[PDB]
Amino acid sequence: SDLTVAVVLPLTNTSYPWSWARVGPAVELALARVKARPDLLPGWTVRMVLGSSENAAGVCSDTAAPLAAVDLKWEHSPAVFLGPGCVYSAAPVGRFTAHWRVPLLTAGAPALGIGVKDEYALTTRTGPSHVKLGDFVTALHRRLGWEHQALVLYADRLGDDRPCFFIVEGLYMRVRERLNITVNHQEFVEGDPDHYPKLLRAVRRKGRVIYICSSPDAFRNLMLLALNAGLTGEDYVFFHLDVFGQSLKSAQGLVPQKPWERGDGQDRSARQAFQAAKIITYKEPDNPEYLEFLKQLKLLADKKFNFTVEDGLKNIIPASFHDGLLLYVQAVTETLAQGGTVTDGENITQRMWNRSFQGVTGYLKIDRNGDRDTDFSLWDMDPETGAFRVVLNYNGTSQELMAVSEHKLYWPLGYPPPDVPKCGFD
Amino acid sequence: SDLTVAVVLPLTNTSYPWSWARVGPAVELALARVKARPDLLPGWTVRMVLGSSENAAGVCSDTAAPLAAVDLKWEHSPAVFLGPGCVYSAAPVGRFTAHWRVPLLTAGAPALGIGVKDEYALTTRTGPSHVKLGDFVTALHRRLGWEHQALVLYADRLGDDRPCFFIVEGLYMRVRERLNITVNHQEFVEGDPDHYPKLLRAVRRKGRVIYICSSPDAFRNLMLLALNAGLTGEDYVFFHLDVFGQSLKSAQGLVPQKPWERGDGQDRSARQAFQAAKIITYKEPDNPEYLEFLKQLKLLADKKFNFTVEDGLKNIIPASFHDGLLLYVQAVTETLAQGGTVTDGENITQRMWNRSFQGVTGYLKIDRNGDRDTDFSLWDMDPETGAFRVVLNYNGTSQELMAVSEHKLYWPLGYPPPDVPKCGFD
Amino acid sequence: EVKYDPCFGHKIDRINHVSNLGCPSLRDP
Ligand SMILES: *[C@@H]1O[C@H](CO)[C@@H](O[C@@H]2O[C@H](CO)[C@@H](O[C@H]3O[C@H](CO)[C@@H](O)[C@H](O[C@H]4O[C@H](CO)[C@@H](O)[C@H](O)[C@@H]4O)[C@@H]3O)[C@H](O)[C@H]2NC(C)=O)[C@H](O)[C@H]1NC(C)=O
Ligand SMILES: *[C@@H]1O[C@H](CO)[C@@H](O[C@@H]2O[C@H](CO)[C@@H](O[C@H]3O[C@H](CO)[C@@H](O)[C@H](O[C@H]4O[C@H](CO)[C@@H](O)[C@H](O)[C@@H]4O)[C@@H]3O)[C@H](O)[C@H]2NC(C)=O)[C@H](O)[C@H]1NC(C)=O
Ligand SMILES: *[C@@H]1O[C@H](CO)[C@@H](O[C@@H]2O[C@H](CO)[C@@H](O[C@H]3O[C@H](CO)[C@@H](O)[C@H](O)[C@@H]3O)[C@H](O)[C@H]2NC(C)=O)[C@H](O)[C@H]1NC(C)=O
Ligand SMILES: *[C@@H]1O[C@H](CO)[C@@H](O[C@@H]2O[C@H](CO)[C@@H](O[C@H]3O[C@H](CO)[C@@H](O)[C@H](O)[C@@H]3O)[C@H](O)[C@H]2NC(C)=O)[C@H](O)[C@H]1NC(C)=O
Ligand SMILES: [Cl-]
Ligand SMILES: [Cl-]
Repeated sequence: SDLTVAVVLPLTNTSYPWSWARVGPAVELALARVKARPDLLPGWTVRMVLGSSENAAGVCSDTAAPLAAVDLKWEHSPAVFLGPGCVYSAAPVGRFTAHWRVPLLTAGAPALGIGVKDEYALTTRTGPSHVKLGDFVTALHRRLGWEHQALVLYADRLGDDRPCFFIVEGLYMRVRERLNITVNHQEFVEGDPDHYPKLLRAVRRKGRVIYICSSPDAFRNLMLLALNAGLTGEDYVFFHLDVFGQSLKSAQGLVPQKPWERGDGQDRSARQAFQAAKIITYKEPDNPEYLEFLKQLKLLADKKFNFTVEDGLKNIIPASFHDGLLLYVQAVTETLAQGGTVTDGENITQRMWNRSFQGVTGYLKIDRNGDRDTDFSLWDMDPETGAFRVVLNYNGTSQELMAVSEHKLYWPLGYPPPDVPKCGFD
Repeated sequence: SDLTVAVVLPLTNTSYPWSWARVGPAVELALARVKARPDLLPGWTVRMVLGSSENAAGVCSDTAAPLAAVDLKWEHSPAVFLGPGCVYSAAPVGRFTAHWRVPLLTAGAPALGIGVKDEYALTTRTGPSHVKLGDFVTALHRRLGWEHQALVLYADRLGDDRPCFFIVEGLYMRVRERLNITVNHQEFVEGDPDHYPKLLRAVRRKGRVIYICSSPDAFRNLMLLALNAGLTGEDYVFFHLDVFGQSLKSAQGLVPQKPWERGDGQDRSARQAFQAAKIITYKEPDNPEYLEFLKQLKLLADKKFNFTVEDGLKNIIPASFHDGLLLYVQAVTETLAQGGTVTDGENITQRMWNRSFQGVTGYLKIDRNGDRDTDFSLWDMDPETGAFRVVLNYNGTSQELMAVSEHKLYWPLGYPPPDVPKCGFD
Repeated sequence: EVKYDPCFGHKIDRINHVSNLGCPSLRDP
């Protein structure tokens, strides 16, 4: 008669895209819509029990999150888990929920290894995966003539969730699964000046198609140095792997978009360099229901959660939690509709998998592996104002690249440069 | 009045050096000696509650073990954990026991990261560590004139505990912590012929002082190929990182020792190549109490555990569990003796740390980091019979190499070859 | 994505990234 949903997310730290101050109101909105719908779990009272994935310091932890999961499993015996979003939190929790045979739902945990559903059984990912970024890069190379060599630089450390490592891992493995071209990869430490001679030297010895996962400021410093070193768009192309658009403002206002602008004196130099730079991001949901959701999410987060939800691509995470939760209730409803129960994790999970669905994020497809197909945008400046705009979109389900607002991928030469130079890299 | 000891080890699989069929009888012997001693925990009845680190397939698990730990912590509220020995089992459990402020004791879990006791608080390691292998390699290079270049090949995969990876990681980090010479490292898959041209090529391009962590058969094949390709002891030296002496028999009988012998036709050629090869192992405890312990462990394992404990270096693990346990009861006894209690993990732990002790393994030192100093032997053939024997010993607490039975490190040239060739490797 | 690699695909635990041995990098603790 009631269905208990265990949540393991950052319940106090509001810095994460999957923070509760931001996923909480989305989930409250979702539950409110289940009530209104007499076709979704009629009469049931969906209950939410919460546990925090964060440690004493407040960051998501490989230890707090699995402990909180066991605590919720024995205190409340839930039918489904929501979260965690951090990779290091989700991997032990996901391994517990697989052993318990309890379905797990998350719009985070994009790492390559959570992709191994034979281990992460009954884990359904309704947000982005990093292998999906490999899909985009693949379609990008095929649809542009780079069949040989690419270089990948990624900032990395220990102490955070190593997001650039897991992004790059996903790109690297999926790209070599599909193209099997030569992809070099080097890890640098952002705050260490020692690494920037090494990087620049690699940029010119290891590739012309170059992908950088890093903070906006580091990507900007590498562009300024590449310019300073005579590395121009007639021969190089630098993709900033900035999936949440940290280097850009909000797509709702803030017209136009100038990531090279910093007010530091180099804004002229930086815009010259950024002519060779393109920015890869997640795609902003374009459908009208997304904008209505944002308005309601902001209202609910300010009122019941004392949090101010700002615009930006990070909001696709709470939107995807919202949509994934509804997708689950539909599966449970259909499962009950054929004699099943709310604890038939396998039946419920297969109803969600290899299925298309309509949510506040618009079209969303769960693939056969149980991971949502992820759409991507490609930004580019026109030489006119130097402002960056979406010129290409990638539909993750059909694997198609389509031009945007009749824009063209700006090339300093007129066409893309080749991944190998005229002679060798030597 | 009674002290609950929680155990998380492989309770059913007997393949592991820390398997319960082997650590069980050692711990039972230890508890019997606590009884007999009116100076250790007088009148207390020490209780053992067991949980299995192993999964459905029977191998030690990053999931079964932390689940087993939580189960024991809430059902029995123990004062101390024993095990796990597997690295992937011991890392989640060690993070749990640090959070619970419960002391953890293990003669396994030698990985570099377990050494970070700010994370693995109250974890005391009474068996070998892989940073201690770095100490030995350092003392070996200093005491032999190799201050430049070394190459490390290690057989690695996914699916097991990746023991060669963690062995090599510890060697690599500690050696560059102390010598900061150039250490190249390449990983191969043992059953894949693709890698052997790659390995041989690296052997001749990347080092003359070469460490191989691998199965005995792989290490033998590499020597046969090195010989076949003109790589002799006048210019190369191959150390097999074989800590448990898998390539050798038992030090009690089986006189003498011929790792190159296989009865396969190549025994003549293999002995030629093995002249260039030396074998690094853990040191067999030499004290008489160790041999008495073996006799009793063997009896107890056959009678109460239906297991047959064969001779070999793997027995230092249950011997070290035995000694670590008594070391702990001493500390608990001293802690009670100054007003403390059996739940004062910090006080108990600091009593065990930076302390020397006498056990069935003989002299054993827990360093300031809470890890036992590890003694290493070095095997070498004399050209006479081609049999390998200990010729050098390493005392991890004094960090000393001392010649063994007046033997000398056999060199085909008369002295060790230089880590760099006459010209460059080119 | 069950392909083998020296750096990528090696479980998710901070124990496998204490040294980034098999991973080309420029750092260490
Ligand atoms: C990214 O690429 C995806 C790859 O195809 C796109 O998917 C497609 O989305 C469309 C809808 O937008 C979907 O269409 C049909 O779906 C129903 C199931 O087959 C079908 O019954 C529908 O038919 C009804 O409605 C139409 C009006 O829409 C009527 O005219 C019809 O007579 C009928 O009554 C509908 O036509 C495709 O099936 C779907 N393709 C796949 C392969 O899933 C995504 O939409 C695209 N996303 C974006 C944002 O561009
Ligand atoms: C590996 O190297 C270690 C580094 O030193 C060696 O450690 C040493 O071990 C000896 C004993 O084996 C130990 O000795 C003295 O230890 C007591 C503490 O200081 C001291 O009270 C003892 O003295 C008593 O007994 C002796 C007889 O042994 C009497 O003659 C004395 O008058 C006294 O009553 C004892 O002399 C060292 O302290 C210890 N060194 C360190 C730095 O800890 C290991 O033994 C060695 N292991 C192996 C297997 O080689
Ligand atoms: C909310 O989460 C934030 C990101 O998850 C977090 O930011 C980060 O804070 C940690 C400290 O917990 C910083 O880390 C350091 O980790 C060790 C811990 O002792 C230090 O020794 C290191 O020197 C290192 O500096 C991160 O650098 C920092 N990162 C970012 C991007 O901010 C917030 O602190 C959390 N806030 C709350 C209130 O919990
Ligand atoms: C006792 O422990 C032994 C060592 O932990 C274990 O050995 C090994 O068994 C595993 C299977 O559990 C083999 O592994 C494989 O793993 C996947 C599982 O899907 C396969 O798809 C792979 O192809 C791979 O072959 C190991 O290779 C094997 N290793 C060794 C050295 O024996 C025993 O099986 C355990 N025995 C019992 C009774 O539990
Ligand atoms: Cl999380
Ligand atoms: Cl174990």
